[PDB]
Amino acid sequence: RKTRKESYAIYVYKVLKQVHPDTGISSKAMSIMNSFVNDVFERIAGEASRLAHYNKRSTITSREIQTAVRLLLPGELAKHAVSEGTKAVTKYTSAK
Amino acid sequence: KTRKESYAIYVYKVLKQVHPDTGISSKAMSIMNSFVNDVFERIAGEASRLAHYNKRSTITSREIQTAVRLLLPGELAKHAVSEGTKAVTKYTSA
Amino acid sequence: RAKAKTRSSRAGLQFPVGRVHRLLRKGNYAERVGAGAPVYLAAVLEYLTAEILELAGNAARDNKKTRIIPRHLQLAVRNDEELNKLLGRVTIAQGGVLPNIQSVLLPK
Amino acid sequence: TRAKAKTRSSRAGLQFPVGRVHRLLRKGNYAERVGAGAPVYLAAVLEYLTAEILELAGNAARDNKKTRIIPRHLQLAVRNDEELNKLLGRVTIAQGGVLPNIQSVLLPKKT
Amino acid sequence: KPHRYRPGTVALREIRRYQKSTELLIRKLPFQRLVREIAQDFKTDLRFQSSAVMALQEASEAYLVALFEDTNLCAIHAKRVTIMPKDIQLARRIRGERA
Amino acid sequence: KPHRYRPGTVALREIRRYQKSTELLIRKLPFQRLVREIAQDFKTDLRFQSSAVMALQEASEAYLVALFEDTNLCAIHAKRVTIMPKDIQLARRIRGER
Amino acid sequence: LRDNIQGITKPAIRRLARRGGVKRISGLIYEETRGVLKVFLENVIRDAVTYTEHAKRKTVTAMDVVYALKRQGRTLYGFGG
Amino acid sequence: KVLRDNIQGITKPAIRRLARRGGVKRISGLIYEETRGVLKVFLENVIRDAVTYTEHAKRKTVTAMDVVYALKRQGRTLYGFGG
Ligand SMILES: [Cl-]
Ligand SMILES: [Cl-]
Ligand SMILES: [Cl-]
Repeated sequence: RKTRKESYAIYVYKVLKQVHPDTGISSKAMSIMNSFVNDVFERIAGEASRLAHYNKRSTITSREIQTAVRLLLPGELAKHAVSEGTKAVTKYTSAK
Repeated sequence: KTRKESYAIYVYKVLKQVHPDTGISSKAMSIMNSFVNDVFERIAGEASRLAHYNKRSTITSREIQTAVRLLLPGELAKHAVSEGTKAVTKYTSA
Repeated sequence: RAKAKTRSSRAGLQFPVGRVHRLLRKGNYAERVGAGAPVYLAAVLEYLTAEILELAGNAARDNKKTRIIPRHLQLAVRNDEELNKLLGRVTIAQGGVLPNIQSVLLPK
Repeated sequence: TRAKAKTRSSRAGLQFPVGRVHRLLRKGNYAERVGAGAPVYLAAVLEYLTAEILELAGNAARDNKKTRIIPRHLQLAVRNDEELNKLLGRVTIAQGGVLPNIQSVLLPKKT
Repeated sequence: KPHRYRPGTVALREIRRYQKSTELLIRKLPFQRLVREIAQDFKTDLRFQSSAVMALQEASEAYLVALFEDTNLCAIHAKRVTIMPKDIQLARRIRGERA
Repeated sequence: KPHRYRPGTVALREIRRYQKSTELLIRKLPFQRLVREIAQDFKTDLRFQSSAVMALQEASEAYLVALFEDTNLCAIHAKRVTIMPKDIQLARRIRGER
Repeated sequence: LRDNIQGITKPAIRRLARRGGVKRISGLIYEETRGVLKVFLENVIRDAVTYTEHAKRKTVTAMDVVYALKRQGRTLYGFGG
Repeated sequence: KVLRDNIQGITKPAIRRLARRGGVKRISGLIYEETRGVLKVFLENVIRDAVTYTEHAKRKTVTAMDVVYALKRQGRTLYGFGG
């Protein structure tokens, strides 16, 4: 008996505490957030893979994920996610 | 110029095999090429998803068979499974 | 030293098993791709192309024509029920729609 | 090696794992090569969407005077926002129901 | 002496009560029997996880609630407040499910 | 006075005539101007292949014809033969694009 | 083994329609709704059993129904994913 | 020159022809403005996606392949121009 099914449960809880520090979450709602993360993940990685096949490329970089987000998120949600992502890639490429 | 590949002569071959006197225009040839590319991508997509679901990395005839049984509705699925199993027998016993 | 028998002819098919196989390899679907998979998939694609070009030659015959136009593919797919189920969310260019007139709009 | 093992999540100032996202982009059969800006950016996007939805869900939990987010609160959080409704219009959230929407002509004429 | 309401008020009261609740409205065991009956015509001796039948029920009730939403919009559009199989057929036709 | 038809007969005649035809019903050049106008609000100085604008026109006319089919079904359902923006909004609402 | 579609009762279809916002329900609704529900369940269980066949199993997991509903464009959250 | 008022280029007889192909017998007057609105929002979504595909392709000319990929992505697969 040794099998660990991976999840995003601790990370959803950490982001919840970093947003609502006094509000908890049930395990059913945790499963719904886990499947939402898995779903959106598959959508963006799907669109990125499709784009890479379209443009005769084999390397998925931040630009492919960026235009996949600009496709998949509706408008201002896409603008906020492209800003947050470019901010985190800026912080990543110039860190310790 | 880089050669843009197509299924055009193969559509013409199967058309002669089903209508020896009837021709086809080039725009209808483009529509048939796009249908073939589309259904190809659909079946290979669903089959890749099937292989990923079952923690496998090898696409065999069974993954394509289950993808065809998902995507084609009913009798198209049954006749394509029949024709495909026929051709896989004809391939493995040649 | 052997006769280069193609896998299409080996499987009794017409669509290229080599091109299907290298698109299953290039297309980033899995790590390994068999031979029964592109044989079976070429068979399925050949059968669907056969059925649609059959119905399209039929609609060309009905229109007294020997050259399949987009409209004939349109009629071939949309007059069949299961091809309509397959291509319900699919637009065929230069095809239009079926000649469908509702009953209440006709004059009595 | 002799170095402090700083994770790529903290290196990017994020919370979602860049390593797990990166090995799912590798295992998921999307391309031959997968960069580092791609899982960093994708962890950022996923963290932002999870943040916004858990934010609206904590808001709907507050409105319902509760400190535990239930499925119904995720349902209200997504369906009362317009862009999350555009994102998940073809998506069913279990144990959520629908919005309390009553049409105007079905109401009695209280005039 | 016996009190009786008008139809619209208890109807709207039930609309409010069930749009507030989240529980499954179809009972568990007859839905399970329906699922086994439909499954029977595909493969004999099929088994089901409990969460599988719960997932089927969640999606089936959500689908029928969206269907009745569109059906109510068809009824209201036709200057009615009573849904009809006309309205269900119009809804499924516009959604593209008539097949 | 000269000959004049009933409305229903020329209406049904046009319904028959255009359901048989396959050509593009929107003119090419004002649709192209509309496409450039809508594109303008995304990037200045955008270029377009001819087949791209033809593809846009094929898909736009097919979309609007499916829209008028659902709109006609909404009209007929409401015991009417006249399509209305009520019917267009009902169609788009049930299809899920509202 | 034939009255299982009648297990979807007239109160249960009425509760569903109340959640959908329906004020008045004609009598011809209920058989039609049983029919439509049966057709939806036919498509979903057909796909899920196909997925079970591909896994060479005898039980239908919840992941199979999730994958089926996801294939049919009705994504369901809260059962794995 | 900034292009303006091109939605009126979708003329009233063209909308009537589209209605005839859809089987419509009788057409009210607000149909034309509503239809220009719906076609405008449709072309907004489709041209938005096609422009996005152009942006990522490091180009400035919207190809037919971009519009095909866009329509296909939105669940309306267009045949005749590739895919
Ligand atoms: Cl194989
Ligand atoms: Cl990068
Ligand atoms: Cl009726």
